Amino acid sequence: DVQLQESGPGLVNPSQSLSLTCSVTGYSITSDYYWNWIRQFPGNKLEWMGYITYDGTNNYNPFFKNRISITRDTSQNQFFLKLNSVTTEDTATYYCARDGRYWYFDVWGAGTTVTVSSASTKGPSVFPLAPSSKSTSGGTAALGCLVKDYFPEPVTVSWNSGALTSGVHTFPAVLQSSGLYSLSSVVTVPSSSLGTQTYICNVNHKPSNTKVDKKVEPKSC
Amino acid sequence: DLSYETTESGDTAVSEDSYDKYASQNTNKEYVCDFTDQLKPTESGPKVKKCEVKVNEPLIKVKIICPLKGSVEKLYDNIEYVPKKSPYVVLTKEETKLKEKLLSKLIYGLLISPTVNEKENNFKEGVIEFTLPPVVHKATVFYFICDNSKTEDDNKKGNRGIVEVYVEPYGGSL
Amino acid sequence: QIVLTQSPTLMSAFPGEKVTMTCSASSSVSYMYWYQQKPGSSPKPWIYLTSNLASGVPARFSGSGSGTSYSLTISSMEAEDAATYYCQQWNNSPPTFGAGTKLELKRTVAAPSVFIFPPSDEQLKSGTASVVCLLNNFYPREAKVQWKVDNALQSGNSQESVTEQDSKDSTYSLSSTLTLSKADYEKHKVYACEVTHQGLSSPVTKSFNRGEC
Amino acid sequence: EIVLTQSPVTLSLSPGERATLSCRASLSISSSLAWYQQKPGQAPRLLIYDASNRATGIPARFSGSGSGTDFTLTISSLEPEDFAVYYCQQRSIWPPITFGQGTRLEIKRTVAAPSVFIFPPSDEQLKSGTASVVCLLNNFYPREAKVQWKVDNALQSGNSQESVTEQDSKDSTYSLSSTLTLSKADYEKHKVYACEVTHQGLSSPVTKSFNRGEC
Amino acid sequence: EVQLVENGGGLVKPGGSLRLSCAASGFTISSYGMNWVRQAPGKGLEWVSSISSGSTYKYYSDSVKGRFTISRDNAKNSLYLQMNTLRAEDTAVYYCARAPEPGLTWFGEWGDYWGQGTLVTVSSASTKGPSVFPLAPSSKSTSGGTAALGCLVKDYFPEPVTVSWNSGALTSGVHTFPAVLQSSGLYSLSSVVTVPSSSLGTQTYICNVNHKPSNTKVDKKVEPKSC
Repeated sequence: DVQLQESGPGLVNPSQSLSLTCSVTGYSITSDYYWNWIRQFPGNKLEWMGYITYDGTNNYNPFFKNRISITRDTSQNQFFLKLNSVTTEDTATYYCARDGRYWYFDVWGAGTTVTVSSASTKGPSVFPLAPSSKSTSGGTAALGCLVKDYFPEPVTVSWNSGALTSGVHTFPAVLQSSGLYSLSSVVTVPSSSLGTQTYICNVNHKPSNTKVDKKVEPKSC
Repeated sequence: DLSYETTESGDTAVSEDSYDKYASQNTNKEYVCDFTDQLKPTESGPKVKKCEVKVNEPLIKVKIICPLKGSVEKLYDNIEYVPKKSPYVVLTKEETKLKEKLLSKLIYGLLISPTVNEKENNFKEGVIEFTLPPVVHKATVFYFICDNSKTEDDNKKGNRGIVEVYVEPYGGSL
Repeated sequence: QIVLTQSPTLMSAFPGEKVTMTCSASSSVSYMYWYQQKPGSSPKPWIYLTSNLASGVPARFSGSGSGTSYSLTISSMEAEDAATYYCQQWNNSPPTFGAGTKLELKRTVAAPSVFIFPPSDEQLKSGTASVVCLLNNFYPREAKVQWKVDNALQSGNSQESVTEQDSKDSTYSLSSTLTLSKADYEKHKVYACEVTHQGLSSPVTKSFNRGEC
Repeated sequence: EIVLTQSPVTLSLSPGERATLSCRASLSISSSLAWYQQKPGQAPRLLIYDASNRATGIPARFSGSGSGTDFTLTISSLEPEDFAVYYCQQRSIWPPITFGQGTRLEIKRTVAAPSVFIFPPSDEQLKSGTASVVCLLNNFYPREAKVQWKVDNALQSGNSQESVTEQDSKDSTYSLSSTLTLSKADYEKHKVYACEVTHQGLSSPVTKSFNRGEC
Repeated sequence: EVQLVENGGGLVKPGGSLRLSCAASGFTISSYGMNWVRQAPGKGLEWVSSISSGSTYKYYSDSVKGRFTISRDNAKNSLYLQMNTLRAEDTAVYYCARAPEPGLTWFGEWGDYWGQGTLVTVSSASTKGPSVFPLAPSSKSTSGGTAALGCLVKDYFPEPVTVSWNSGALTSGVHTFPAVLQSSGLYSLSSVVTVPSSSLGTQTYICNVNHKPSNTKVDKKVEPKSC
């Protein structure tokens, strides 16, 4: 089994060059396969970008005109995507993939979101949401926390540092007019048992390198 | 990972560039060399029928038909298909000599079905067949040889058949 | 640039039901490839060489076609098979992809639970007031959310967000964020959230009073 | 060279009948045979290609068949426009590509006895220095007719050359011309010249005579 | 509509040379293999040569190779044959034929359309006009309307000729026999007509002959003799 990986430059401003690394383990990059890059536009089509062969030969998508390089470091089992002169349309989730047996894409990497904006990378704010009860509770309660003003996306949101694995409710990000992303995460609990677990809202922002942990405690309505 | 140092001249028969030369029968995306009748013995001297398969398109299927030993009474009693492992093993020209090469390392991406029809894709069953890939990077020419010259009936000797497959590059972007 | 036009753009099926998806190439291709992408994952490869299936794929899955017409048929729709399916050709370079056919699982039972969350006191100290309205465990995806401030409609100051389908129960969740400043928030007391949804018996109004509640 | 022999060499048949034509190959060619019609002094015309597929605009009565050595053109019900010479051709083992030698279709008629005419040389022909005496057979069926020249009741050979017309479109008969070529030094040294016609519609062989000079 | 027209045939003395052309009309030649077939007078058809599109593969008979060269202009829609060092064996009518593209297996509608024919005569005998001598019906004085008369065309080269009666007004009961080659190498034929025997005085008969080599037109009257 072959495993692929993609490196992590999440934000490039436009009119700059974009470089990405696909790291391979488990199989030698110079034996028998073709080594592709595929982008995925947001919730959208795939554009096959290119490959470098075992031999070193290059074959690129002709929509890109003498602006991309796919190269390789054989001693590190790595191949590299170099897209010059990026624009805001070039914002996409990028994947590397070993060739299929003949002319498809069998083994895929995990993928990397690269957002392209002429903006400053900012850290999130976490504001608590408590189970103050109103009518039609159902005999149960729900609590949560709000992430505001982070740039760029993604973040990883966990409850009690991963010691709460059941009930997966994290909302997708929305962009405000400021240009800063915002999302929220929720958990459902029984309403008579609010002081048993200590609900921690654990947020990691990997571009602005932010670690926020917030406790959620109930209110007096 | 199976090859040998066979050496073939391209013609062990005495004829040299007085070969009868022909192109394949290219219907739609199938280019066919059909040696069923042009190899059975007519004139007393063996002559050489060469079949040329020139390809510059993606996904051209190439089918080569050589007749088996004794599928008709008396006419093909001593046929030789070289390379025996073909379509997996082909011949390429090495300085006025023909030597075996692995086809899958030669053209990457080449589509070879294990059974040509229901029977195995080998000249043992009498037809070989392969489909050329969407991207071919360097121009490649390779050879298949099917020989009826050893066969003699009524003091007439059969003809010798060569397939030359010439692929021009396509798919390239550079 | 061979144009693969995948139809339908979206579909919803019951479990057990048979589903066929199509892909229309703009010219003659000799073989079609197919992939499944679940959200938050790689596109695993499902069909190669129009008929062959990559290992790790159930035998109910099928691919078929010729010419310009290709299709994917599932004989038994299951919960696991709910993802988006892409076609790909490589008849000639460059390999192109279709836009995808999004597949969903259909559950009649809807139990929406609406929970309301006021802005934090720390947020109000920051000069900001974002009010959160939450919709839980509901199906279908259509629900209209309206904000009212002392019985008055809001004209484009709220933005909402929809989750994807949960794998456990095939239900959804929705959030509505009202983003506000401080001076127009603390000059009103009573706030209300409006849920109009097809699975409700009456449209749910939920209120709170500022500061005291 | 694959040699293709075609039988029968001449076939006689009334219209509205089934007509089967046989093409035989030296060495079992693989059904590459074509079948052509040719009328007198005209371009050939393709009837059946690939031994069993008929050509576009060739009638449905023409049907090719066969395999290996033996191939067969079948014309299922004859018409007057079907009477012509026919050729098979192989392209299985080639170069060269080879033809048959031909098969005639005449029309079958009720038997017609020849009208026998003998013609003296002209006097201007005698003054040019050569002398041709002509025997004509008109409107007879079948094509086979024996003509003998007799000079003073004695058989002479090798001075004669003959030619036969095509079939008439409605009489379905033929005509025959036989020329006795001599010199004036050999012609003026004789008396009586005669034509002997042996034909099926004649009951005894018809002699037509000529006396020199006076008549 | 769809035509194949040859020109270029002729009488060349033996060992001579001659270029033959086939011009097509109504279809594109480029997707078609093109061929030449000859037919000597009184025998079947015999293949001369074949050429592929463009000219990548050209093929000849054994008797014409070395002497003859085949070629093609796709843009002019034309096929051409160059015939050198000619023999009297080469005397024939030469036809071109369209075919599907040649292969190891030439399976198709070969000879879908054929040319008109051109005549190539190879003999030493120089082109001579005919001599017309009448054959009179005076011996055929039999009652009941049975008379035959004619005129003899002798010692002309090369073929063809046209023999017409009353400048074209007598076509019925007329038999023109095929020409035959003499020991001299020239040609002879005769034309005969059956008329009613009562029409020998009042109706009079012209033998109009045109021999298109050397522009030879001779009209000769056919008159009865004394017995």
